[PDB]
Amino acid sequence: MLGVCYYPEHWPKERWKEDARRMREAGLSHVRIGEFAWALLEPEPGRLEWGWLDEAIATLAAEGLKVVLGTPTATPPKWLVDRYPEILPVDREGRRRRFGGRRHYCFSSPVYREEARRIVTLLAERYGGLEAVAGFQTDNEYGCHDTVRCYCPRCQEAFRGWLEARYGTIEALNEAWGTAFWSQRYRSFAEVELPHLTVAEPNPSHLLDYYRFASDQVRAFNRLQVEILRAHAPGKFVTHNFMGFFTDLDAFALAQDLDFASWDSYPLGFTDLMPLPPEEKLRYARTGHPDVAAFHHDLYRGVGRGRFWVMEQQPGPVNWAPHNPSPAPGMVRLWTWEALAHGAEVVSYFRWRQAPFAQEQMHAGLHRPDSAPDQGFFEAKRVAEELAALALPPVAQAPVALVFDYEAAWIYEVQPQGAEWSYLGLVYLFYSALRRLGLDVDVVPPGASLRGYAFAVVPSLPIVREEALEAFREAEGPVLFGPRSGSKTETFQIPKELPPGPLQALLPLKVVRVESLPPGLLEVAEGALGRFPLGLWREWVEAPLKPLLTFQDGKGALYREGRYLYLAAWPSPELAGRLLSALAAEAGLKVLSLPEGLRLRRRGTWVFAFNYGPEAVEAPASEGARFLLGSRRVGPYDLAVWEE
Amino acid sequence: MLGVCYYPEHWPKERWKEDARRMREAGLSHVRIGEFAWALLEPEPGRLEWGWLDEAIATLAAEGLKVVLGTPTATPPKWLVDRYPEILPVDREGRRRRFGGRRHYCFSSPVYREEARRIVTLLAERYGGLEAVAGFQTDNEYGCHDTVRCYCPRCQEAFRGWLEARYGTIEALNEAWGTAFWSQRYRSFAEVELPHLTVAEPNPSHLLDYYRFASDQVRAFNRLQVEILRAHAPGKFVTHNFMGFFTDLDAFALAQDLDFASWDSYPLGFTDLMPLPPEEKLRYARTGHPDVAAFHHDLYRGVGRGRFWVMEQQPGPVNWAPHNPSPAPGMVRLWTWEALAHGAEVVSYFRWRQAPFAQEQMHAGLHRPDSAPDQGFFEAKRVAEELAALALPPVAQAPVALVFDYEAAWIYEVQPQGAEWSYLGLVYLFYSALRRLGLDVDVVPPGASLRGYAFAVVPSLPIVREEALEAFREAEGPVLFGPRSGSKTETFQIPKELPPGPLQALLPLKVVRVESLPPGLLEVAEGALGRFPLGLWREWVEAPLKPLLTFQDGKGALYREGRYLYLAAWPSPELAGRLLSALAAEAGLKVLSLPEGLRLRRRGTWVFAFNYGPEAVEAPASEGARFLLGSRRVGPYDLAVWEE
Amino acid sequence: MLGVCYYPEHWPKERWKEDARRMREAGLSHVRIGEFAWALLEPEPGRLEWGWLDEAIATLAAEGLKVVLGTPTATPPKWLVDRYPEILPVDREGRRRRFGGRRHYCFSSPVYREEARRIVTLLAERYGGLEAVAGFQTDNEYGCHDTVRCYCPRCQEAFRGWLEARYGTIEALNEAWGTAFWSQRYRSFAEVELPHLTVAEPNPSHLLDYYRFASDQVRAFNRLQVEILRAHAPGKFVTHNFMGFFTDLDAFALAQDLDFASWDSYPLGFTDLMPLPPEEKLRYARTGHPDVAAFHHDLYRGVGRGRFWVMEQQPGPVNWAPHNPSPAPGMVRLWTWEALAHGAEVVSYFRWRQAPFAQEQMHAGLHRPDSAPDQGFFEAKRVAEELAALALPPVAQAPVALVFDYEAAWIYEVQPQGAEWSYLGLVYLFYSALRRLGLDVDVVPPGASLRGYAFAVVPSLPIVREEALEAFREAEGPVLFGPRSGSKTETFQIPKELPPGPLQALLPLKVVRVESLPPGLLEVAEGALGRFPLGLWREWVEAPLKPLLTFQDGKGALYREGRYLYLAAWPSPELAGRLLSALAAEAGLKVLSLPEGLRLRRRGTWVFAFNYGPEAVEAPASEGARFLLGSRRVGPYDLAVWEE
Ligand SMILES: OC[C@H]1O[C@H](O)[C@H](O)[C@@H](O)[C@H]1O
Ligand SMILES: OC[C@H]1O[C@H](O)[C@H](O)[C@@H](O)[C@H]1O
Ligand SMILES: OC[C@H]1O[C@H](O)[C@H](O)[C@@H](O)[C@H]1O
Ligand SMILES: [Cl-]
Ligand SMILES: [Cl-]
Ligand SMILES: [Cl-]
Ligand SMILES: [Zn+2]
Ligand SMILES: [Zn+2]
Ligand SMILES: [Zn+2]
Repeated sequence: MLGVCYYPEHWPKERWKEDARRMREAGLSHVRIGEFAWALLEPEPGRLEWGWLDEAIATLAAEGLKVVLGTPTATPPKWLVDRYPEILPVDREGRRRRFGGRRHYCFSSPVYREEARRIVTLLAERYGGLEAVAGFQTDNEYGCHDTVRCYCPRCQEAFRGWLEARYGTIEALNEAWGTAFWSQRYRSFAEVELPHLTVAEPNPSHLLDYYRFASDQVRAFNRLQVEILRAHAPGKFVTHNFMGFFTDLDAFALAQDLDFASWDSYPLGFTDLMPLPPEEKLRYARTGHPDVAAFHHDLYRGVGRGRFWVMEQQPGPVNWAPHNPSPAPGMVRLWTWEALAHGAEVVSYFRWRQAPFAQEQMHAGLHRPDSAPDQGFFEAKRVAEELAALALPPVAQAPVALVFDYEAAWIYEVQPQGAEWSYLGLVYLFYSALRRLGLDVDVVPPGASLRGYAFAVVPSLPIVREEALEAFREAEGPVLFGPRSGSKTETFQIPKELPPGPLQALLPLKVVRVESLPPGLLEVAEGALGRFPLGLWREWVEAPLKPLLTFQDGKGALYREGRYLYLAAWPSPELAGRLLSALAAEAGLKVLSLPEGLRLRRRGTWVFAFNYGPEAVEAPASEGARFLLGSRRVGPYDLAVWEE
Repeated sequence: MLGVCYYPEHWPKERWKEDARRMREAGLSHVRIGEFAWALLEPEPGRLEWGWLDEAIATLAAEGLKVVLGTPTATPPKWLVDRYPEILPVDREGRRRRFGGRRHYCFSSPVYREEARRIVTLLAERYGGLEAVAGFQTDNEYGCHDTVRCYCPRCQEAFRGWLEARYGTIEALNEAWGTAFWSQRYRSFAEVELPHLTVAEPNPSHLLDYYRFASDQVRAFNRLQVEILRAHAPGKFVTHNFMGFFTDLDAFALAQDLDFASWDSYPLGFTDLMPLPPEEKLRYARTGHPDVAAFHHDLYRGVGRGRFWVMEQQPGPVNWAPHNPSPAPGMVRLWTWEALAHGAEVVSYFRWRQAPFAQEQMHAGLHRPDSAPDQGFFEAKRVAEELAALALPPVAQAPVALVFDYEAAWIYEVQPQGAEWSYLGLVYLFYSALRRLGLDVDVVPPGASLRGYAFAVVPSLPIVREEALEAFREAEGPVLFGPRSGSKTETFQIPKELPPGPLQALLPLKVVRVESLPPGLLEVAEGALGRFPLGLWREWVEAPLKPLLTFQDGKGALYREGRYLYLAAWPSPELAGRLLSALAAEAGLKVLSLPEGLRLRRRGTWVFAFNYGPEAVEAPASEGARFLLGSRRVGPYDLAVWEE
Repeated sequence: MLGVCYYPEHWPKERWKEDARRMREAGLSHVRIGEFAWALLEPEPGRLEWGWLDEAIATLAAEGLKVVLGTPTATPPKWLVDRYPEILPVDREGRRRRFGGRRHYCFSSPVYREEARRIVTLLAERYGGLEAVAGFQTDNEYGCHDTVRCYCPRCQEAFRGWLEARYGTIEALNEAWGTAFWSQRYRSFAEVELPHLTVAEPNPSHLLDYYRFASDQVRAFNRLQVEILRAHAPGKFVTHNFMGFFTDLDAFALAQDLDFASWDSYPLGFTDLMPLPPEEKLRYARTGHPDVAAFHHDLYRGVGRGRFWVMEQQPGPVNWAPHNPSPAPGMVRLWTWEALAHGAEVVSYFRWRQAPFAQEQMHAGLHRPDSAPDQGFFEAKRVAEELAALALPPVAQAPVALVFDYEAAWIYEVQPQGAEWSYLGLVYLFYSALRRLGLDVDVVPPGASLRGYAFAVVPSLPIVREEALEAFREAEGPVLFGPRSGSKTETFQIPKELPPGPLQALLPLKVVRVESLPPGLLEVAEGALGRFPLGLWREWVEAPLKPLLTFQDGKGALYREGRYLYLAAWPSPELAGRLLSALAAEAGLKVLSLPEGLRLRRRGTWVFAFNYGPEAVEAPASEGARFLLGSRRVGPYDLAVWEE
């Protein structure tokens, strides 16, 4: 199913009927509206004007379109901000932000909590029972513009309450943080402040708990809205639109209070911001890196416990990246089918028509400002026509699972120890390695069952809790643990047994020292798998095990015991590919050496081939395969679907 | 005529007579003093000490030197600052600046407005009628050190008043800014704040009006002083010293209240700061890029409605650039003759003698700190001797006009959409293209008559007002419009007809999409003019017109209809040169393919050839040409003047 | 003698006896403790708990270990900070810092002065007479984390008092600073503020006095503690641990109140932060640049009037650099013997055991967190065993002296005039030049006698006082003055006679102009010494002297008159090496062209050869030389000691 993000409040009411009609002709079935309409729903404090919203919903409903309503807490009215100044967030620098853009509010502000409660309850009671309404989107991209973590007075006092609940006694906190160090000892929770603007570096345990707290604050803010929607809008789904490459917010945790996860895909923008090699940045400027959208579809399908939507899909050039190219001809269609192949229930485009005013006037839509259809429109219409004839098989369990963890991201954010150490970069590297082997991937959280997977990859899991350990023990196939795994306790301390901590119950090895190396410093690690120049991060492993790969000084780089493997160094794409290929073979999985721009994704017995260009490539379809869409020869920015 | 900037207050009174005498022997006729002497004119609040200033003026007058007095509002006394703390400006970060340097005052401060009024009136009444005084310079470089835009309380309230005058009703402002977007809607002007420190990006219309307002504040501050000088100092000219590569202040607008424009040329400093290719940064380290001074002489001659002075001319190394080389031997003379060739009425050097103390102790002067003459002195004296024998012909209208616009600069500053998009860079690129063809240029504002020009170039004019449109319609020769021209309405919105907006009355084409591309991403645009790899910025043009240049995907890069041309992509120096050359030929203009370091400028029937080095070059003088200065073979850092 | 930094308060009391015992078995004789224990010594305001400290000292004393006690003023308890908020420092940006790390206090705070006085007096009275205590370390690394210079209210008022003492009358200050410039004139000391956040650049004289003041504040704070230790702890030495590449604090001045200087060596961390050529950054990642530790041993031996300790020695990877490699096998031993060869009385390692919690949990120690001995332990034990059999000859005067000056650093920090101008970089360049010639170096301050030196090098001495001049006049061998020497008066003004100012009494030459050039801009300076492409900085010298090296334009680059030489340009390593080699030969000193990774240092008749790798090299030992340690063939990361 296809949808679109619409803003009735940006156009003359006369255009509404025409818009709704063309949305239906285009083949769209869902429409999202209202997330930025607070100032229009309540221009004056207490004076509610539902007139236009009732009409807009009515207009869309008349064309048989399902409405997705978003609560408007992302952008509170200027009068509300002026009334309660405490609502405005304070950056890490200590400066109070201002009205003028969006997301100018703090998750700790108790006043904003009540203001949100009020408007959401009103909205929920009024439209909660409508048949035209299919569900809601809470707020809009929690955390965008670095807003998950706030540094105002409200946060400091809220942080103390959080800490007391977690530790009970200030004594437990002192021990956990190791406050004897640098005379940081606290006499009471009242003495603890936010971990910012400290002389020298702040305490890692202190900073991590702050990150945990910040994320929890967002979930609490969201939970409030979900409770209201469940009480006054029964039967209507509730979701939230997560972002690409964003870890400040624990999406796994927050999604527990949702019916399914949704996310906003802008491949070109993410790619322009990614530090890719020179050649790739140019090659994928108009397509996005081949795995940029796919990684997130897999992640969010996992975050949504198997269900997710692409609430916002790029339909043309955006406005916020340093460089904003136009998607190449056919990419909007490719991204759409890709999302669907990865299991997206709905792919909704942002937005229906390009706005001629304000901040995002340069952000394209399915239509230009003069209402003429833009390139994205024709591509979406095409997908609608193709989809009508192609009911999709169900999404099956992928052969490989990738264990992703938000907490891990916070830990490495707090203590990189190596300037080039990157959690997302490490995760992405393993992901692309699997993808280049033609393998489908399921992203899951620590503790989730690995039952049924041929093998699993854990880019890095610094903290290994009992639940996670159990899931690993019950694993039916091999599990590869990345560097720094099990290197921290829950309180951000080095395990008494040293890394890999709890994992030592599975692997008889100890990391006695780690190194972060300057770029360019490489040393070959070699063995039966091959020869691999490696750098950036290296660990000294003490173990009775014969390493599978050894550096020139004789130190091991990769170890294995039973079904468990441990990588003691930052992997290169080459090593990741060969190691993963070897595991796939051992598991009886067939693999393909896909060319640089080709990607595959299965759905049932069907196989989708997406060509990110710039030249045509042949789809590795079995002989006699029956093509449902496209042909064996896949042109650039094009695709193919067949029965394998 | 030649002059110099002098600081009597920096030297023992005994040196004054000797200085005045040597200024006359050197051949100087004008001397500027007093812009930084407030603390010396009023060391105690209310206690005026004109003793030294009366004597200094007397001393200079005795040698027959014309005095140019500058009002001292650029640097208010520490006691005045301590009295009225509101005077101190606040940076974009929200921090209050302090005394210690200069320009530490806000243009909005109503108190400073009165303090300025007072000191200027006193100064004007006392010296306004003196025969020794030829005129005044108001303040000193408005905006230096990013001081045009202030973010204190005074600015916020002053901005509201400005907005109400411009829009009348808050309704008109909401519509203009499109405040429905992100619930930015305002109930009254009282709710509008300064467009800074907002979460996410501020509204472009909001930010643009703030820039318009900031510039207007400076003009108002200046207008006050001009009114006083016109009332108490009749017959005495009034000017201001503008800066190189500075657009925060609308020089065209402010200069309307002046008799002529003046500017401060420091080629070496501007060049070290310019992002030039590696080879050029080294080649022109001691000379300045060949067009750095020339572009500004042309710009300011236009800003001054045909009249301008170089109030400050670099005579040796400066102190403020990351790298401060010495001008190569002969460059001070070259820069001086160049300024004169471009029509400068007076070329005044900063400064007479290098100060041995304070911030600019490393800034050279015509004399070293021990009073011995420095290299600049001999070069200036030489120009004086040469000039005495060479009365100059009048400045004629250039064959080509370049339409420059400060408002355009603000728009692109507010919305670059592409990280490498640069208004000054685009302007400079077209300028150097014309200059390398040996063509003289006149810089004019939008709306100014293009009557008499062979053809005109408009690097980019986002907003096209009726007056500008009219000037284009009445154009006698071709007009080339650069990318993004006519892409915005006065309220920073996309024209209903889409770009190029009003220009569509002249060119039947529409820009339906634009792209900003990462550096290195190039695609050949080809046609009869040649083959040109282009990047950075590209536009999709919908039109019945057959493009003159076409990209590999078939999209047009350059269009023409009648006398109007439109460039839909960022030009390379190669394209700019060939396109401009083709236009010159069509207009019957003769062109020359000047070598990299050679530049020409005419004055009457005379032609000046300036060689920026590093090696000698031949001046392309017609046969039998009569040389007034130099020879056909122009050594590096040297020049030639002949009758063509 | 060898020692270690220990933190009893970080481990269970049960481990104390075992630790003390193993410290003795390892061969250690000194142990430092207590610098970060304030919060443990006084958890409650007024409640002193010396229990654990008495026991720890007792435990260490029982093994026959000498205790080095550090006063705990570096990290004041959170309750003390909460009580007196004024204690917290304010950064240059104007932001108040917070508790959470360390060094969160201001040197100006009069309240903290008394709090320090109290705790230090208590500590001194209680342990001052113990036989187990050998001495004290005041605070801990004054200035770490840019804390020497503070910008709070206390500093502003303290700065005024300082200024009045130095100048007497505001008139003398106005003249010294040249406040006539930009109307900076002051009516009284009360009007002078801190030189920060000024519009445009602050006055150099103003900023320099602030730097002088800031350093003096630290010495005063330290002097207080020294007075207390001399009164209540007679016979016990007093020292302080200075840092590498840190000039904010005048170590020469402060060390006058100490018995000897101490410093903290972390070669890997300093090197990763040094801007070395690509090849060297990789080659020395695990060893540190060959001269990084040595330069500081020489500097601090000089700062300590001939006596110094390495209070903290890197024993493994650290946690604070962008990249933290492990020292290569044998480097801890090499660094230890190197320090001893340079005269270090004691080499104390930081730290005994790696902490499993807090900020430096990734900072290695002699033991891992599980108490197992780490690589550094075995290397230190080896040095202990080797040292026992090798009593060392006394340190003799080096053949060459290098004149280092902290004030010079402040001047160039205030006025680089060239972006790449670097005082430490210039000093280091001359130092490495001498070191590559196999020459030993003594670092001394201006004014110190140069009697006995073959020749001396003065990288740069902007201000030349009478004492310094006298020392130069009495020099027995040649003295080489680097660029910008004698270019400033004590009040940061250009000497009336122009640079090199007072040095013109020794050299008949004047610097009439200087240039700072962009990187890549090079010009050959040539003469009998060779041909040298030079750049970055160049001076125009007016003199009757025939330059020894001349640029292509005929301007001199190097001059000499009698025993005095003057370099008018930034030297390349090649020029520094040849110039220094020529001077050594003339002085009858023998020199060696040591390979890139080899370094030598003598002690008595012994010669130490340190090989920084990566490959083996031959020690240039005279024939028949008797080796005390190692062999003629020195493996990488290894060393040799022999009788020459
Ligand atoms: O591409 C820009 C988009 O970024 C987010 O997805 C946001 O939710 C949208 O409202 C829009 O601003
Ligand atoms: O080159 C430095 C100069 O910069 C501006 O031109 C200013 O007006 C002068 O006073 C001087 O500071
Ligand atoms: O290597 C890190 C070290 O830095 C300084 O030397 C400090 O005095 C030590 O306490 C430790 O923090
Ligand atoms: Cl829309
Ligand atoms: Cl002067
Ligand atoms: Cl320890
Ligand atoms: Zn807040
Ligand atoms: Zn202001
Ligand atoms: Zn302070």
